[PDB]
Amino acid sequence: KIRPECFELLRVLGKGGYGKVFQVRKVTGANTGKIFAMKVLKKAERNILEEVKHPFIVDLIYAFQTGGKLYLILEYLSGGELFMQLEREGIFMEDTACFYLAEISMALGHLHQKGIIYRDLKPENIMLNHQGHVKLTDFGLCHTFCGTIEYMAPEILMRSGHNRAVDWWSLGALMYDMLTGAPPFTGENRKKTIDKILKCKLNLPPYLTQEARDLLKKLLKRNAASRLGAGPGDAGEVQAHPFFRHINWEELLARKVEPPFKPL
Ligand SMILES: [Mn+2]
Repeated sequence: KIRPECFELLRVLGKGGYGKVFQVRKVTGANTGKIFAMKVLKKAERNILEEVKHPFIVDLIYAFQTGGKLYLILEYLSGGELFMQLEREGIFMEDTACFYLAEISMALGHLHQKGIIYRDLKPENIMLNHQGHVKLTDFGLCHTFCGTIEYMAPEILMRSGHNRAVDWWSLGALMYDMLTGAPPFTGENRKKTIDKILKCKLNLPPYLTQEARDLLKKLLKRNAASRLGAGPGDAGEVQAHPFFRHINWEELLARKVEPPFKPL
């Protein structure tokens, strides 16, 4: 019943992996006129999206294959890349960063509960819904060195086996990027960047609060097993940190906390 011609294309939202993502309008059904995003993959990701149900992870609405293509219909996230906020702000105040990192952490917990690893928390991959809340959305295939590797754990870069700990590293890299204006370890070229990540000689800016510095130091560690969040408490361990002292969690999850930016 549901099929590719139930939607008209409005614009291209992005290429990536081996697919296109369109903003579309549904023209049939009760949801006639309702707006969505549609990822078209030219014949995994669908399984992850089917399994998840979290306020901070994107909703899969319809999925189907017809012809060669595989079609995933996802909620439209008019809020945009979190990346665009950071780009305009230059550097987030810790209040701002804390909000986003707090929501991302609950999403990360949910995924790890399902045995899912996100690998790469680059801010271009974090989307915002219309209210300005966090949505993890891209669980596609793209392949490790194809894009930027600056938010990835060293044990991912030198393929030596890894688990959910890589995600807490990436949270720290992102946090560093939010607070300083660039990711922790940047080379002049590719090879020099990689080496800098492996050596993991962390440079804490003197201006960050003690809480902000201590969380960064516990997240960005070469030894995966000893990262905050690498332990059995996973996201709870991280959410416990005094950097997240003002975070009413039950309300954050309920999306009753107001985001630092309303894309509007
Ligand atoms: Mn690739």
